[PDB]
Amino acid sequence: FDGGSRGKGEHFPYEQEIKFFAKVVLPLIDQYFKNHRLYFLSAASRPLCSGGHASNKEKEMVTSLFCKLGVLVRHRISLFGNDATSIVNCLHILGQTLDARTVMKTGLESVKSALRAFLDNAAEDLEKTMENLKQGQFTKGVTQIINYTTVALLPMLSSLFEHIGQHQFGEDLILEDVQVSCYRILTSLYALGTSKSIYVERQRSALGECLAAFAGAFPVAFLETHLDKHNIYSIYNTKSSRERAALSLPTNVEDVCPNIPSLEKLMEEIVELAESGIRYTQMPHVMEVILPMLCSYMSRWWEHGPENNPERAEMCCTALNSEHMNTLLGNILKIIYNNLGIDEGAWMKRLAVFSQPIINKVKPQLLKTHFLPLMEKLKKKAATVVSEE
Amino acid sequence: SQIVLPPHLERIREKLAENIHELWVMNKIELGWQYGPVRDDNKRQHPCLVEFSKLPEQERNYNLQMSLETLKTLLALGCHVGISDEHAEDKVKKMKLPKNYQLTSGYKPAPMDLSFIKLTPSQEAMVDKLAENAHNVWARDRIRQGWTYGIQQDVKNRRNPRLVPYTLLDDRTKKSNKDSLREAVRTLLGYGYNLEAPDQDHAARAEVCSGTGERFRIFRAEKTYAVKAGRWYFEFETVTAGDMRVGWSRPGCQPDQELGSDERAFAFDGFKAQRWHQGNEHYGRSWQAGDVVGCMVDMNEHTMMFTLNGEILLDDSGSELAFKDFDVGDGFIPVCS
Ligand SMILES: Nc1ncnc2c1ncn2[C@@H]1O[C@H](COP(=O)(O)OP(=O)(O)OP(=O)(O)O)[C@@H](O)[C@H]1O
Repeated sequence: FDGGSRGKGEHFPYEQEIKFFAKVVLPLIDQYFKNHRLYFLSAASRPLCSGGHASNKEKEMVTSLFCKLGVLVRHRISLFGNDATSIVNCLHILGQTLDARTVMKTGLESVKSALRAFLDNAAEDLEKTMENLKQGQFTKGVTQIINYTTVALLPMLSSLFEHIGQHQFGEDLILEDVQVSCYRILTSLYALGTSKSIYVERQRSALGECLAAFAGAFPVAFLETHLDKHNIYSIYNTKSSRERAALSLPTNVEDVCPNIPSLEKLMEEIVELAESGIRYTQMPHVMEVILPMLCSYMSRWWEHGPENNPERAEMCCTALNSEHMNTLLGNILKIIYNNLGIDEGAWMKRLAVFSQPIINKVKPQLLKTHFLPLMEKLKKKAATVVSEE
Repeated sequence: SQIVLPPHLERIREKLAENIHELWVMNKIELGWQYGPVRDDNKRQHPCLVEFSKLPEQERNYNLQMSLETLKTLLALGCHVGISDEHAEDKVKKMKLPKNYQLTSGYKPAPMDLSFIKLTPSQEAMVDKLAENAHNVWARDRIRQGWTYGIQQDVKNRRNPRLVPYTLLDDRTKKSNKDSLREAVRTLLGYGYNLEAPDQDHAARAEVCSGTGERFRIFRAEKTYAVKAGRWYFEFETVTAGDMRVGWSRPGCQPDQELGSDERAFAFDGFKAQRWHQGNEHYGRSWQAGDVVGCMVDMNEHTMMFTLNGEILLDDSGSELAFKDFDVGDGFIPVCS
């Protein structure tokens, strides 16, 4: 039908069959997977000890289904009769039901290549979105690819990154050639969150929530590059030197990630803007883009921090500390304190839901006289309509 | 006997068995056995150093039957029998060995470079099962001969400490025969005729055959200590982690019935993170070894609460009450299963 769309005949011969597909096959897939979240997760790995083993064959078939339906949703939103919402809901559910350890540990090579091709095509799709949007600021193929990107590309990558992060599965999934695409997506999303346009004004939220999921999903501390070489899992160590020369790799972390700043630099602009106390409406980009990295970054790499493991110290992948926390989260607190008086906003609700586990992470002896000010300030600001928790 | 032996195996094993015998004589003479016409085991003297044809026919029989039981056991394990490639019989790499590692005669000690092939852990477990089976066969042979287990080795009384289960078997002997079997099955792999072993997956009912017919024992206080008013507390320490339930019981609880299965007990299952009263629901989390569960009953508000290491357990909702409302009845006493 993509071929015959340019043809004069617009009467699709199997419209009945494609409507049966959309109305029946996809929703029954949805209900089955939603009734059975965990059966696919139960592969004798201890979840559902009563049984419910999902075979390895079943799981690569699930992965192939996911990849092929992603191929269907590629640039076909117009052909879909508004069912793209159902498409992306099934995208979610198959995302949560994915099992990356088992699928990568044992898998068929065509499914392997299909998943890698899917992630590469998604990455280059958002890349060409980047390129066209930034080269052209004048106002229908371009707007069609843009709204396709906003509607489908961001939610699917967000769902994949989220299930990866909340499982801690997917680290072995991102082992080779996934990381080049992941750096491309990182540079691209950072450029979206840095640039200003009516489009990014429309999706304030999407580009501020995708980065948080990407940080949690991604297993390499790109912020702390000083000890990144010394992580054995690093692709820099993996690629030897001959494979660098064969591939198109800059062989340097600073060369391959020049746009993203250092962790100390993010921290120092966070401190500067907190002490400045500017209104939310001069430069919302920072507390909607950098802050998700703070929350998600630190949430992901606590246990990978050297502090938790005195054994294997300074050869951990990151460098995290309770003193970092007492600095950065207090910085968040000062930001929310000084900006409660100006323009309020639901972005603080979004930050609260993101940082809900962070208060659990912080010790009770670190709650006292630190978060109690938050309680007394929130009840003192009864004049302000905003309430938290 | 019930398994049949395939044609590829039947015409390739003669070579496999002679290869295994050659490797056996080679690693023994390398670990230090020399040649001698006179037969002596303490003086490491082997009258059977000759080839399989000049080898004693009984020992050649032992070699054939050991490779039989090897491949037959491999098939019985569920091996997906299939042809891999004739490429290894086409091309094989013989190494050049220095005289120090060489033997006195001109035999080729290492026909194949054993190093480059690495054995999968799933494959490794099956070689462990092969060692288990061989040890059991030897043990039953000893039992047929009349040998029995003893703490001390004595041939006169036919006592052998080695007649123990392989898990209980001594580390040195078990690793020695384990590495010899490594070598045998691994050169079997190295001839390129690698049998396609089954994908090792574990899923089982997992030993419900517990000792005796008892599934649980219930410990309770005397019926005379039943409380009908006030606020009461006691602690329950879990030395281990497993199927244990703690809570409050009515004076009519039945010793043979599980706590909470009926209306006469209110219990908390920490093995499944469940609360039990006329059925099971989801409540709290699971304990570990050494965890202490505090049991709390309030008879004038008819409420029950539980703690794990001090913190109060929660229901599916935010409620802190394990059981919201119940009648006083004849009272309650501490109970644990
Ligand atoms: N005739 C044999 N020659 C060598 N090994 C044998 C023989 N018969 C069986 N085996 C295998 O080797 C093991 C011991 O054989 P071997 O004659 O080398 O004894 P050992 O290790 O020196 O000690 P032990 O005196 O305790 O038998 C047996 O348990 C069996 O697995």
